Amino acid sequence: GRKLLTYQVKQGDTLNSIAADFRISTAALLQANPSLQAGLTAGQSIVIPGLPDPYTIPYHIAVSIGAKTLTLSLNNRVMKTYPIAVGKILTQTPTGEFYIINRQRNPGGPFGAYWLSLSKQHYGIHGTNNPASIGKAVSKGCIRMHNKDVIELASIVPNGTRVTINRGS
Repeated sequence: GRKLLTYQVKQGDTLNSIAADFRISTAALLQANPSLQAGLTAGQSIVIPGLPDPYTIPYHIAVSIGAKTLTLSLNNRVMKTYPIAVGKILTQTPTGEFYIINRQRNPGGPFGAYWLSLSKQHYGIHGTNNPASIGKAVSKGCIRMHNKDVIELASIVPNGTRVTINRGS
């Protein structure tokens, strides 16, 4: 067996939402969790195929809303911290504990040499071509970084790494 990343359902989650959120297939999420098709359960752990275990990962990321920052730690111990951007969509969760689902290396467009996808659709870490929006709070746009920084995380941390969206202070 493989060490994969789990999800704990909230009351009224959707199979196809989580397959949109983790950029997976509901057919694969049903493949990993035959219970989902039948119905959903709040607090039900459902796994994400293709996405490994965050607790095998040596790094941890802390996203501070109140600061607009991204902390790259190693074994909980901070290595670095990169500036990032937060849209009003992240402001919703005061705990925002999430996980990098997978990555998209240089798309080509302004998406900041990379698009590292998060466990929630709008919760996502990517680069930009307008760096002066970095460190800032934006209307909706998801957590933007700088190109060399979004490529850092992309080379340093693997998928499954936990990105903690904290309102902070």
